[PDB]
Amino acid sequence: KETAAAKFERQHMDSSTSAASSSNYCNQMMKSRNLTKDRCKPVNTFVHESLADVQAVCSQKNVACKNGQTNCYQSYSTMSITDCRETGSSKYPNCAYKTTQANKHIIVACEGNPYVPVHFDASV
Ligand SMILES: [Cl-]
Ligand SMILES: [Cl-]
Ligand SMILES: [Cl-]
Ligand code: NA
Repeated sequence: KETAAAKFERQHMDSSTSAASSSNYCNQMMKSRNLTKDRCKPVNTFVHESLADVQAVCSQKNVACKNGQTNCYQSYSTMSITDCRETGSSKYPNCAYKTTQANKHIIVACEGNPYVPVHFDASV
């Protein structure tokens, strides 16, 4: 039974690479983080920064989340991210993703003690 903070780490952290360098990055990572078990997760973002740097965003700019909650934070600096989105020809169990690498600010929702990211809201 996964904690919220651990689920965020599993779904969104990839510190082992600086950037996606291949069109198959999302296919490989969505499978290896178990995001294609039972269903293809339609959209998921991976962040290529240290866990510490992502946790620090919870002390940066406080903004609204898309759902109206006020525990979201926008990173002051841009970060290396990869957006993974299912293509039109994706169909479980053969999930297929488009990989889009970018450098953008991240917006995360933070909760708990320690106060850490639990939800990825958006990138800008
Ligand atoms: Cl897992
Ligand atoms: Cl996401
Ligand atoms: Cl402010
Ligand atoms: Na948690």
